Amino acid sequence: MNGVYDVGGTDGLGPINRPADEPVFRAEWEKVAFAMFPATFRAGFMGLDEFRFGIEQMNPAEYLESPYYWHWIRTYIHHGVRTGKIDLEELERRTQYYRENPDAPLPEHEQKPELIEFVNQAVYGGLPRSREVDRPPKFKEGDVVRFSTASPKGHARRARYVRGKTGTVVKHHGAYIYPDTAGNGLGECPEHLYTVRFTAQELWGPEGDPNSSVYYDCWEPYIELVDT
Amino acid sequence: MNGVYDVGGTDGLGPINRPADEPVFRAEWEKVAFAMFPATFRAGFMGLDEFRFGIEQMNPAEYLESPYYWHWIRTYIHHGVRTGKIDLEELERRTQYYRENPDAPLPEHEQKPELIEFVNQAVYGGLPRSREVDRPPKFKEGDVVRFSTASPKGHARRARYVRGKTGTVVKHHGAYIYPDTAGNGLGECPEHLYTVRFTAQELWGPEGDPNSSVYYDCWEPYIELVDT
Amino acid sequence: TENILRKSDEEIQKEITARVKALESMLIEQGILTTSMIDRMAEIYENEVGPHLGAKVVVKAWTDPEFKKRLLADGTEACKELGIGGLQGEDMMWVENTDEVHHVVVCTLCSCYPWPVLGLPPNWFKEPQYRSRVVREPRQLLKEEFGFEVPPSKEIKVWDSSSEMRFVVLPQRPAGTDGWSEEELATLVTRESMIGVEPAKAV
Amino acid sequence: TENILRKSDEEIQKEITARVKALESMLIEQGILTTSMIDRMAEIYENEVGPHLGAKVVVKAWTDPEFKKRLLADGTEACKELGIGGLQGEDMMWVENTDEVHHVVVCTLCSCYPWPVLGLPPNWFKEPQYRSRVVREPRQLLKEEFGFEVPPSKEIKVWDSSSEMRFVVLPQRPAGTDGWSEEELATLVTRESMIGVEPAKAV
Ligand SMILES: [Co+2]
Ligand SMILES: [Co+2]
Repeated sequence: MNGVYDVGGTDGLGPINRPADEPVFRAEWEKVAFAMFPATFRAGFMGLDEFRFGIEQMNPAEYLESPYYWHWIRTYIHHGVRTGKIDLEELERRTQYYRENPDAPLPEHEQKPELIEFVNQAVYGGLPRSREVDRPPKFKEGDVVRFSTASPKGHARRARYVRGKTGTVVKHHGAYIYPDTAGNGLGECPEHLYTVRFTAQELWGPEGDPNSSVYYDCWEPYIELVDT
Repeated sequence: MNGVYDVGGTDGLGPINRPADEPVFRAEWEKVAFAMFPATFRAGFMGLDEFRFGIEQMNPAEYLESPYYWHWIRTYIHHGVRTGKIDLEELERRTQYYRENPDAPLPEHEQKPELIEFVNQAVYGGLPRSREVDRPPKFKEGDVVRFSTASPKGHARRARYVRGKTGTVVKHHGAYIYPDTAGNGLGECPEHLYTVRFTAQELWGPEGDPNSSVYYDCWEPYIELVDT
Repeated sequence: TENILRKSDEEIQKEITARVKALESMLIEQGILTTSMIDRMAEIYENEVGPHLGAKVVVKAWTDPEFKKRLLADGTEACKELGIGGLQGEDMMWVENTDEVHHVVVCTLCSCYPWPVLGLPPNWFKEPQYRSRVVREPRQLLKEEFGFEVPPSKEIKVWDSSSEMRFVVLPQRPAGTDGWSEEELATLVTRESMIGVEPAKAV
Repeated sequence: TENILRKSDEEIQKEITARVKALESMLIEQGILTTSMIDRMAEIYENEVGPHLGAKVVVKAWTDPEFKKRLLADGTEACKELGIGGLQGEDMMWVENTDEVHHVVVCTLCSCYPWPVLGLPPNWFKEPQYRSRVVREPRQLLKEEFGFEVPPSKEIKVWDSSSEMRFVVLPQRPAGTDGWSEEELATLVTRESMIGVEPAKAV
């Protein structure tokens, strides 16, 4: 989608706010939001691409100034409601309850061994998105290609600042889950993946740095041949 | 600039909030913000293009959800500080004072006849931006042209959704003040002005309506010839 | 839309009010703003300049094909025939709805609107929801937000006012109104029919 | 940046806290989240996985040209030689700083970062200020925000992680460090030198 989350090349957003140091987690609530990512993925709330798409559908004023891990909460709520795993009205009543009783206990529950096995397996082993496909790669290192001008209304990895631009394939990485389908509930449909190089003057015009290039990863349907 | 204010084609911003009716001014403060536009233009705070540029440099979360006429206040403050016509610290002290004494009187002052003559002349006579130039028009009705891909960091009228796109000149209107110079403190430098037509499929790809076109006004330097 | 970061409307109104009165007191002291200037400007666009002016041009064009040709050749000069013109309408271009074409107007960059024929615009026209989506999904927007179903065979033409040329829609004359007076016709011309979000009123 | 609409930080923290505890109590009741799951996940990235892992790969590449060639051929397989890998580093590609080239990394779409070598990213990396401006003005950004002046003759290469390929910078070995141990070298490899916003430490 053409969401404001896609901020590459956006002007006017301000200076960087960077403390000299910071903890991994700035408040207990961030640990909770972070651990919910594997909990919610295993329960079938959504996929990695759907995860991104729910952050992208946020209120953009909210997206632009909220603490980062609040984006994760939003996408949890979004997919819980859509799959009916989360009753929004019960969520509201609970929020009020904990506004007024912030130290109130959590509900009682069994600890689950398998949720720890899953955490340890994902973290150390990985959740790879590489896939085998039957078709061979359309493109190869050194081919000159042009990024699509398409503007899908659903989830896609098509930063507005690379659409219509011309680059050189630099590396073929194999095939991977295609976000244009996976993030819209349409399955993995894996596609061959490429790193394409763009000069800054191709991207920004004469306002681009004369000695700078940007490498952006494109799935095969994102690009078509200009020159071998 | 590539500001989020340039919202043509942005997805995810939500349903329209439209009451069945509304007054011209929703609160006295909006009348004040509105009347400040001629007051501030006559005093030399900024020009019409500089006016727009100061709204465009707003905090975008603020821009996206504030009452409209607050954008005008922001651009007044921006140009007052830049020209030193407004002491920001005195503005802050006054704001606190009126937070706590909202009915406190305004400062005493002469009424000025000439400020009323100016209001009446601008409103009924106009403040036209048409200009004569020595060069003839490069383009003409029916010429096929391509919008620039340039991305100036300063004020310009180059909506991200038309950059790089191909259209047909539909009308030549004459020459007018050029915003790429006027809005950046570089003078009127007027340029010939054209309405160019773009198909929705040229603009959005296959997601565009098959029976829709968009007309966007381009100053001469914005477009170069493809076909007569 | 929900934004957990945003103060209440009342809190926001109180803060803007104090900030506007602070700026007002500074401009007043510096000689450049006065209270009579505020009332004069507000009273023009609360009482004088409004959509009824544009209605006058529409019904003359409906009932006078020579004016209509001149209105489409040069909207500024044609409106001057009725004494209509001025600020933010120095350059007007009117576009005619037909059985084949529907026109709708927007300023995707801010809030440009032909003030001398329409007055000041309503807030939804100036706000990001309409501005962002009209150039991209005009048909679905006219349906969902305005209950106006434009057949897919009919071309929707969207006019973005990136320059000072102001665009005004000339809506189609409703059927069932042969011989009506200019005053009777004038009751069917809405602000919305001159933006293109609605047709003129039926019956 | 100033936003007159925005609640105070304290008000925002209180509201998120109550909203997060509400969601937490619902997931817990539904069997899918537990308190031990939260502590296990937090304890990995507070204590186990961090930039010190990536430092280990950098100094082996500095002191072993065969590993360096394998690290640049396939960063995932090479890091596995040191037992380093896993979530959000399934696909790593390392890029070498030279006298001629400087590399810097970003996720303009969200916050992608090679967790297994760097841990979780700092907040400025995930926030719109760095993300928006690095692909457009890398040189001025490295100067103004990081005090790192990259000569205009030197190419700046910016790597946007639009896919699951994670990009990690191999910084140049500082002069004055001939024969240093891997542990001594490891003191010059910062998180920032592996994003490309800083070089490795001098001296
Ligand atoms: Co406007
Ligand atoms: Co990311």
